[PDB]
Amino acid sequence: ETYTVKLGSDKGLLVFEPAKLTIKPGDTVEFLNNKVPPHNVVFDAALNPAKSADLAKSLSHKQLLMSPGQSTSTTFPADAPAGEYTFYCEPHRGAGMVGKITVAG
Amino acid sequence: YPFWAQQTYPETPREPTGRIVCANCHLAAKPTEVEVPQSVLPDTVFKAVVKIPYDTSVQQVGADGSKVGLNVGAVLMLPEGFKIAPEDRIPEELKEEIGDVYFQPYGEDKDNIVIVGPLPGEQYQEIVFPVLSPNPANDKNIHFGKYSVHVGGNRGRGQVYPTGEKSNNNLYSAAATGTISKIAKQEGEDGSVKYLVDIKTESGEVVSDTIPAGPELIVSEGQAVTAGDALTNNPNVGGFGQLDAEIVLQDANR
Ligand code: HEC
Ligand SMILES: [Cu+2]
Repeated sequence: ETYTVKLGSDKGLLVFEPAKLTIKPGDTVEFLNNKVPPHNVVFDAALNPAKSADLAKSLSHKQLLMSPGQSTSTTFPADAPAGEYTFYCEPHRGAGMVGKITVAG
Repeated sequence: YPFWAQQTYPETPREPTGRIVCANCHLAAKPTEVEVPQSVLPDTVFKAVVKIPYDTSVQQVGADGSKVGLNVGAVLMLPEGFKIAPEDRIPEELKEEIGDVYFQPYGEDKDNIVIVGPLPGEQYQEIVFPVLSPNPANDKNIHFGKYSVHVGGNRGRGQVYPTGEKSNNNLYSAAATGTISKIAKQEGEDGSVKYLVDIKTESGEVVSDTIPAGPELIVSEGQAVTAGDALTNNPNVGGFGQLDAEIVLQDANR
């Protein structure tokens, strides 16, 4: 469901904790721009079982989220089996700001 | 973006030529302004206001080919000792002027260099940087004297990535002399794949440059073309500018 991904663990570092969110087929989780911004995430049409963006595209977000203290949400279909729908913090892509949504299956 | 400049020039944003690394990739040149108070007293907050104007009606090619408005960013270089003012010292009148921007230091060590961006330009053509003035009594190396303040102000997309690849906000020159034997705009997903070939009749060789979505052609089939000639218009409607101001850290007495 709509859970919060604190894009750079607010009083911690520029990371995606707890990195492996094992969500369910749908989960309207949000990406939250807490500090050192912005954080937008494209979706892995590269790193995952169903690396098929067309499934929704909304899945793969992007373009500088200048939301000082606010979040954006990414919903799935119900037709989401064994999926590691990995997400990208674009201007940070590598500094441990990468996450792997794991829809059970 | 400022962030690439941070990632690969932490101690050389003002190249020894006096030019700022933004120029390296944001190639076009457009004006940037900066007003700064004539003088300031130790340990007081003041505002270095920077302007990065441009005809707002213009539009630029986005990364995907569609056309969209521009965003803005900047680098402000202060002397050592000077630094972003903390929140408690920013009064409310100044606080509303800054909106809700987030100044980052260029590097944790470089407190005196302060960046911002990308942010929409419609909202932030002008930017107000709070700055706490230092105190010689509590800082021996700092003194009551004139001081320079350089600035860089960008608008719109640049032409080259840190890897050296071109972006689709730039001129695609020919990589060949020759005649053009075939052309075809095709549609892919976000935007057109432009396709073409050149016959280097001189060297008896064929090549197939490729042009991304967003630009639009000058040349046609069967036209003689020279190496390095402009195949497309230049779609860059943004650019980069820089200037400096002087500031007098002033003794309370005279
Ligand atoms: C080595 C590369 C490089 C450097 C250095 C660089 N930029 Fe950029 N910049 C680019 C490119 C390429 C883009 C286009 C990115 C894209 O496709 O969205 C861009 C885009 C931007 C944008 C967003 C424009 C928009 O509308 O989307 C701003 C603002 C910007 N740069 C500011 C700056 C400032 C200020 C600095 C440095 C203090 C800087 N840049 C340095 C390459 C650079
Ligand atoms: Cu981030």
